[PDB]
Amino acid sequence: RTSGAGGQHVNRTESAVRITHIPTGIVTQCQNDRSQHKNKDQAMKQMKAKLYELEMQKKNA
Amino acid sequence: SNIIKQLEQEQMKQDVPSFRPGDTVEVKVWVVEGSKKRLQAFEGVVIAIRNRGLHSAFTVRKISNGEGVERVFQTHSPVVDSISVKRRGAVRKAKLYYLRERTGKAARIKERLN
Amino acid sequence: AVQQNKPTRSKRGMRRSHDALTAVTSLSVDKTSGEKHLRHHITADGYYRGRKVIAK
Amino acid sequence: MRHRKSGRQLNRNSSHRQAMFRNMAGSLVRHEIIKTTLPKAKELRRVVEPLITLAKTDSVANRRLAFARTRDNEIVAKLFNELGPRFASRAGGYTRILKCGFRAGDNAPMAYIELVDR
Amino acid sequence: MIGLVGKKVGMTRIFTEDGVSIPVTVIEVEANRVTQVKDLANDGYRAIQVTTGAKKANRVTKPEAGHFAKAGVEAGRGLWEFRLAEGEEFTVGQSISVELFADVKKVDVTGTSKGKGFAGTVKRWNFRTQDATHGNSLSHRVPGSIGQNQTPGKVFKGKKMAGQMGNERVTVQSLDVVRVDAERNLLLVKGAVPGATGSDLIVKPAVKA
Amino acid sequence: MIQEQTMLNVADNSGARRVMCIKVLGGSHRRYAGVGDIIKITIKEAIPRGKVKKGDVLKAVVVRTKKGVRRPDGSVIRFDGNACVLLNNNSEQPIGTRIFGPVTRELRSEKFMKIISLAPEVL
RNA sequence: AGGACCGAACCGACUAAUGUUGAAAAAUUAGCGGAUGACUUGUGGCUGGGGGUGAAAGGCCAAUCAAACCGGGAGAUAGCU
RNA sequence: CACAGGUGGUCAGGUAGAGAAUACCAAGGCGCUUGAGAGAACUCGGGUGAAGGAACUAGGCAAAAUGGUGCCGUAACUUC
RNA sequence: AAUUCCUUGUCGGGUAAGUUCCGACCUGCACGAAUGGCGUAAUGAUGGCCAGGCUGUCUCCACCCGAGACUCAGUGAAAUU
RNA sequence: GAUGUCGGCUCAUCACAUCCUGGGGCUGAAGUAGGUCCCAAGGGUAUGGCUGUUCGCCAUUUAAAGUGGUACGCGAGCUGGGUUUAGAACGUCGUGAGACAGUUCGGUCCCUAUCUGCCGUGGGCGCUGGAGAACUGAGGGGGGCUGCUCCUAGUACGAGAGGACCGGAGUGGACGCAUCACUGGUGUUCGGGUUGUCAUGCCAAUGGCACUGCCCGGUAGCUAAAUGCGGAAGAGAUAAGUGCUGAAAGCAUCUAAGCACGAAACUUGCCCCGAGAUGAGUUCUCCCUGACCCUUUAAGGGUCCUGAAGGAACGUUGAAGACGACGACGUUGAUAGGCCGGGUGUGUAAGCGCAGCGAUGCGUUGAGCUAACCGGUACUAAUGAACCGUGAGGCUUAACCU
Ligand SMILES: [K+]
Ligand SMILES: [K+]
Ligand SMILES: [K+]
Ligand SMILES: [K+]
Ligand SMILES: [K+]
Ligand SMILES: [K+]
Ligand SMILES: [K+]
Ligand SMILES: [K+]
Ligand SMILES: [K+]
Ligand SMILES: [K+]
Ligand SMILES: [K+]
Ligand SMILES: [K+]
Ligand SMILES: [K+]
Ligand SMILES: [K+]
Ligand SMILES: [K+]
Ligand SMILES: [K+]
Ligand SMILES: [K+]
Ligand SMILES: [K+]
Ligand SMILES: [K+]
Ligand SMILES: [K+]
Ligand SMILES: [K+]
Ligand SMILES: [K+]
Ligand SMILES: [K+]
Ligand SMILES: [Mg+2]
Ligand SMILES: [Mg+2]
Ligand SMILES: [Mg+2]
Ligand SMILES: [Mg+2]
Ligand SMILES: [Mg+2]
Ligand SMILES: [Mg+2]
Ligand SMILES: [Mg+2]
Ligand SMILES: [Mg+2]
Ligand SMILES: [Mg+2]
Ligand SMILES: [Mg+2]
Ligand SMILES: [Mg+2]
Ligand SMILES: [Mg+2]
Ligand SMILES: [Mg+2]
Ligand SMILES: [Mg+2]
Ligand SMILES: [Mg+2]
Ligand SMILES: [Mg+2]
Ligand SMILES: [Mg+2]
Ligand SMILES: [Mg+2]
Ligand SMILES: [Mg+2]
Ligand SMILES: [Mg+2]
Ligand SMILES: [Mg+2]
Ligand SMILES: [Mg+2]
Ligand SMILES: [Mg+2]
Ligand SMILES: [Mg+2]
Ligand SMILES: [Mg+2]
Ligand SMILES: [Mg+2]
Ligand SMILES: [Mg+2]
Ligand SMILES: [Mg+2]
Ligand SMILES: [Mg+2]
Ligand SMILES: [Mg+2]
Ligand SMILES: [Mg+2]
Ligand SMILES: [Mg+2]
Ligand SMILES: [Mg+2]
Ligand SMILES: [Mg+2]
Ligand SMILES: [Mg+2]
Ligand SMILES: [Mg+2]
Ligand SMILES: [Mg+2]
Ligand SMILES: [Mg+2]
Ligand SMILES: [Mg+2]
Ligand SMILES: [Mg+2]
Ligand SMILES: [Mg+2]
Ligand SMILES: [Mg+2]
Ligand SMILES: [Mg+2]
Ligand SMILES: [Mg+2]
Ligand SMILES: [Mg+2]
Ligand SMILES: [Mg+2]
Ligand SMILES: [Mg+2]
Ligand SMILES: [Mg+2]
Ligand SMILES: [Mg+2]
Ligand SMILES: [Mg+2]
Ligand SMILES: [Mg+2]
Ligand SMILES: [Mg+2]
Ligand SMILES: [Mg+2]
Ligand SMILES: [Mg+2]
Ligand SMILES: [Mg+2]
Ligand SMILES: [Mg+2]
Ligand SMILES: [Mg+2]
Ligand SMILES: [Mg+2]
Ligand SMILES: [Mg+2]
Ligand SMILES: [Mg+2]
Ligand SMILES: [Mg+2]
Ligand SMILES: [Mg+2]
Ligand SMILES: [Mg+2]
Ligand SMILES: [Mg+2]
Ligand SMILES: [Mg+2]
Ligand SMILES: [Mg+2]
Ligand SMILES: [Mg+2]
Repeated sequence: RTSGAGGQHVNRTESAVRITHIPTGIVTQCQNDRSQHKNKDQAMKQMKAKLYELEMQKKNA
Repeated sequence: SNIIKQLEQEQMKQDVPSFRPGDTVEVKVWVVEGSKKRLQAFEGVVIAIRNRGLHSAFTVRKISNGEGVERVFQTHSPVVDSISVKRRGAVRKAKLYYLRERTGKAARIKERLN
Repeated sequence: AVQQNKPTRSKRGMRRSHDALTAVTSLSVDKTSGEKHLRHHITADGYYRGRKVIAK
Repeated sequence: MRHRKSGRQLNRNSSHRQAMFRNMAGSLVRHEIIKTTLPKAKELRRVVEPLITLAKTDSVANRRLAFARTRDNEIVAKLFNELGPRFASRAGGYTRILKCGFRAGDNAPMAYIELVDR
Repeated sequence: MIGLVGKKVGMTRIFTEDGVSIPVTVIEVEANRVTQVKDLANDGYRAIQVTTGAKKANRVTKPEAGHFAKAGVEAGRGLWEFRLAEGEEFTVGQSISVELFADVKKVDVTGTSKGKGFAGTVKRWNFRTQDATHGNSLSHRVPGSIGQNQTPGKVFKGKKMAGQMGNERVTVQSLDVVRVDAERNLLLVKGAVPGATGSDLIVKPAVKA
Repeated sequence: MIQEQTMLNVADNSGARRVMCIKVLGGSHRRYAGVGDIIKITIKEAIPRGKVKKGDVLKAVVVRTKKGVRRPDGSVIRFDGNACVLLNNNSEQPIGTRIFGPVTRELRSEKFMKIISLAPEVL
């Protein structure tokens, strides 16, 4: 369930998504949308971007 | 009843010295270290006496190595070898629990010179 | 909380089946005055067990 | 649980109970028979009979004790001058309770408590 | 094995020479007289009925008096039964003393626990109280929820609720026998046995062992 | 009867002055620790040059309690304060070299014999 | 001296509990704020409804207020129950 | 409502106390229009509590605590 | 930040452990100069955080004192159906 | 013409897709320690930091910190931090009123239980003459957890490092039952100190009120933190699994015939309830052995006489108890009170004497007082009665005496 849950529906629904990459240990989370599917999509995008930036940071170093 | 009183009288010690709350007493008790039984002395002020037959008890308070220690001895216990009154104190209460908040010169007890 | 259905006269009487009073089993008769009294109580004239206990 | 406990609260605080039994003890000494409730009489026994036992031995100390228990010198005087001498030989049980029906106003069980010799 | 009926005299301590205080319960086990012996042929099971103590003749009813008289024994304060084992055999009128427990090491003592009256859930079932402050309204020691919302739609049987506590048969098992004083008719057992002082106790040789 | 959040004094020269019990070790839902029990402590106050520093998390053995210890004959020994001896987190051997104040016979074990030996008095 | 300080009367009403078919259609108990001031209070007067009054909350205007109450248009109208 | 509410002015004893606070009293007036018992759970209003001491909880809510007079002494900062 | 979505931003402090607090940073979703900007002693039944004292708030409840609840006598409701 | 909602709290209950403990197969299983799958639901299955949080991260534990259903269980059980009205502000949008799955500070949680259900406790009748006891056990419920150390044994295994299975003992954690001997709490019913004030004419000594005025101790009882005990062993039948013998199928084959093992699961074993078990069971004992009349003439109704065993009622009461009930006792009596003695607690009463100017001290003095305790004691109250309950107990068929 997401924070600031306004209403019966929001108090009831499991809309917020958190994705953890087990090897990396990095975590992304999205609760912007009212839809678990869109939140999971945005979180997957952010997870891919964070893994990219991790390798980018290593190569820059 | 008579039954329990008999079962207790047969266990009570017959030489317990008279001590009143406020007296300084030395209690020699049996301590056993592995295989050797020796006597260890606890000397301090009697701050409480519970007269209850075989279930009689007394509390002695000493200050050992900078720390206050209280030991509640069962009077008729076979572990208490001996009790001796080294100094008779002049108090007016029966339980000197106020000594627990007093230290040094504030915890002095006048001698009962009578 | 309150009834959803009105209880019946049958149920009322069933509940009141235990509400009956009990009569005094028997009254004692004083040996001296012969007055009847509740057992272990003084009589109206002031006699208990054949002795006048309260003057009037 | 009230296991092995004695005394009746009688729907009163302790000070009220003490005052009531002081007054009622004085009344029983004065009149030698009173009409009260059965519970109150069965407690007045335990208040009053010890006072008569105290009066059996007359001393300034006992008189002062009786005054403290019953703050009235007439009652103290009666206890130590008449009642004590009267009940000298009696071991205990200086009072008797006679159940006497029920009070009209509240159906309270009533009793007469009186000194035995009266 | 058969047991004996006794009375809880009280609790005491035994001081051993090595500085140990054993908490003991003193049970006065007077002579238990056998008033009837039940057998497979007549009763379908093997057992002895025993009485102990004494009773007022004016308080012994004629039906009970006939039973005692048929046994040829004096009236006691009650009758109790003990199931006989395969080897055990007794005769009517025989008296059994506390010496029976001489070599018994552990016993089981059964008595009627002290009565606590109508007890709440906190005392009876060790329920946790709700918060004393922080806003609780008239619910500091109340039970709380007693079931679920519609499934099941009922309170289950055996739900722990407030009610009578105590005044029930309770057995404490595997208590050491500290002393068997035959001449005083006393059994000193280690620990606390159920019931108040002056209550009846059934003492049997320990079953668990 | 030491539990979590209980502040204890220190009976050794390790350099701590006040420690706090953060866990009573040795059992699930174990509530209290008495004399002879090992607890996990945090150092709340330490002397400037001591071996241990404020904020360290280590172990300790409770050596003195106000609740006291009960001897086989029913006697009780009560102290005026709750005091512990700090131990290494792994070896569970004493960190200091001196022991201050009386200790009890309950402490005597093959594990705690160093404390027993270094104690001013074993009551 | 002071829209100064502490604190009763007095005026208020920040917290909790109780009460919630109440002792009470807003209170009680324990605390709480002001307490010579932009203070508080008695008696009498004046402002009237799209009007009053409002250190402003749409607050208050007789237990009634995003337009009082009473009577009338009036049996408004009601594709709704 | 014979309702724990609201209702302006006047009078102002003693002891202690700064006091019209507060405690106990005077003059004076009252015991509050259902009682009697019992002494379970539970609710309310209080008292005390071993060892611990905010671990409670959204939050130290509530409770506990402090509390007077005289004297000593008193920090950052300051519009002094 | 009463403003920042991402976001529990990152770094430092405090804690054994701190989505809160405090000090920085600036990448200000979406600060900004009388619908005022930034400070500010004093003040506040104002919001957040920390410490000492204190404790039944809690570990974990126990006992006691009163008023109900229970029994007896008298009077005698209510919602709902 | 209203099915109250996130989280927490209290209380749970079920599923197994099992987190631990139990049993097994394979292993890239030497041992230790694991992996993976199968069987198994008996018991067990953290406390804190942050946040309204669920979640999550973190600290420190644990044998383990299971996954779920139950209106994402549970507000006529609690809370009210979040959400969700009315006040206010920031950012942003709008010319504005206003608005924001933006944020920020503040903001009323009712219900006396009729029914079912559940926890306890009675009354009635039944069980076939009545009554007092003791049982049996159909059935039902409870309980069932686990760590660490030591021995085996530094043995088996291993190059070493390390390090067992099987079996045995001890001691703990959590949980539960009982109890109060000890250690404590409480102890407004016991004793003492003390402040203000009032009263007892005054002094002396007391009492009242001030939260028990404030305190200090403390009996009984109740009680935990106190201290005893428990989980089992054993048995039966099994799960996964392991097998023996053994053909169909000249071999093979745990299976088809036959036979043996095999787990905290099941049935017992342990504890408690339990014959309304209407299928109302069993055993022991006690009591009642009169006459007459009618009718519709029978398991009929009366009349007189008789009133048993026992019960109830009443009273004194109880470590029994809301009321019932249960227990003890009622003069041939220790049931309650009182009384007597003891104990316990408090701590040296009063009065008197002495010392001191006085406060005060000392002696009489471990004094006085002392609840619920212990041991005794008929002094008081438990009244002779009365009341209910009857008079030999149906039919049929067997067996035996007859
Ligand atoms: K009346
Ligand atoms: K208008
Ligand atoms: K902004
Ligand atoms: K402007
Ligand atoms: K300005
Ligand atoms: K502030
Ligand atoms: K397993
Ligand atoms: K395996
Ligand atoms: K299971
Ligand atoms: K979250
Ligand atoms: K569940
Ligand atoms: K729902
Ligand atoms: K409901
Ligand atoms: K129904
Ligand atoms: K005890
Ligand atoms: K006690
Ligand atoms: K006085
Ligand atoms: K084969
Ligand atoms: K039967
Ligand atoms: K008696
Ligand atoms: K003296
Ligand atoms: K004297
Ligand atoms: K004495
Ligand atoms: Mg919205
Ligand atoms: Mg009725
Ligand atoms: Mg009694
Ligand atoms: Mg009343
Ligand atoms: Mg009871
Ligand atoms: Mg409320
Ligand atoms: Mg409350
Ligand atoms: Mg509900
Ligand atoms: Mg001012
Ligand atoms: Mg006024
Ligand atoms: Mg106002
Ligand atoms: Mg007020
Ligand atoms: Mg001010
Ligand atoms: Mg002021
Ligand atoms: Mg508005
Ligand atoms: Mg109005
Ligand atoms: Mg209009
Ligand atoms: Mg018209
Ligand atoms: Mg119309
Ligand atoms: Mg009135
Ligand atoms: Mg005055
Ligand atoms: Mg006043
Ligand atoms: Mg009460
Ligand atoms: Mg209360
Ligand atoms: Mg308090
Ligand atoms: Mg405490
Ligand atoms: Mg304390
Ligand atoms: Mg502290
Ligand atoms: Mg916290
Ligand atoms: Mg918490
Ligand atoms: Mg507060
Ligand atoms: Mg307070
Ligand atoms: Mg940080
Ligand atoms: Mg900041
Ligand atoms: Mg702005
Ligand atoms: Mg501008
Ligand atoms: Mg401004
Ligand atoms: Mg202001
Ligand atoms: Mg009535
Ligand atoms: Mg409807
Ligand atoms: Mg399975
Ligand atoms: Mg099962
Ligand atoms: Mg089983
Ligand atoms: Mg957590
Ligand atoms: Mg928090
Ligand atoms: Mg679902
Ligand atoms: Mg759930
Ligand atoms: Mg739900
Ligand atoms: Mg809210
Ligand atoms: Mg608004
Ligand atoms: Mg507010
Ligand atoms: Mg509610
Ligand atoms: Mg079961
Ligand atoms: Mg005792
Ligand atoms: Mg005590
Ligand atoms: Mg006290
Ligand atoms: Mg007193
Ligand atoms: Mg005078
Ligand atoms: Mg005087
Ligand atoms: Mg007065
Ligand atoms: Mg008073
Ligand atoms: Mg007064
Ligand atoms: Mg073959
Ligand atoms: Mg096991
Ligand atoms: Mg009952
Ligand atoms: Mg004494
Ligand atoms: Mg005195």
